[PDB]
Amino acid sequence: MANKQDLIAEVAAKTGLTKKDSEKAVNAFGEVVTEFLAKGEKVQLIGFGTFETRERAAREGRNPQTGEAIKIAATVVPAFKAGKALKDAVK
Amino acid sequence: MANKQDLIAEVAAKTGLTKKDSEKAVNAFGEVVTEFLAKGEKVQLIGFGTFETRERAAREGRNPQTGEAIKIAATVVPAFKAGKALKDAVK
Repeated sequence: MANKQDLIAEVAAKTGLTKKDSEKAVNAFGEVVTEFLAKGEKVQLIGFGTFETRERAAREGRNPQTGEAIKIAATVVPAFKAGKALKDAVK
Repeated sequence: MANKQDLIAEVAAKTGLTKKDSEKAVNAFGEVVTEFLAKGEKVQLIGFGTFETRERAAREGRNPQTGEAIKIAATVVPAFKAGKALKDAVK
């Protein structure tokens, strides 16, 4: 499994940027996607995919230990829709 | 909707890197995630989320052209699992 440092070293190798500049850009990528989604804005990235949000419906159930009802409210959640290039690469 | 150029301008603003260097890093980010995923490896990015692949199981389906029952092969698809920080930002 790759971590952020593994991704950073490969970003540096692919671009010619230093590992420290690559790290700044990689962190900023995640931060920018986070901010657009926090503002309720979709982020479409040609050749990769689309980051967006979706409404996860309310759920109701029971605590198996107490028998008490648990109501989980409807919530906005992040979502990613892979583009063609990314789907083709993994299939 | 934000596109890749909108994201690159914000990566430049956040890091102090030129838009040209931000563009190189943003494109390399997507390429590195794609390669890891093409190798069947997961990429965990702390404070953002995890890119991975998942197997969609072989099943019985219907041929839309003939109307007849068919056997649909298992397929590997990309997937993204948002971390806590990203979920908290959008809720």
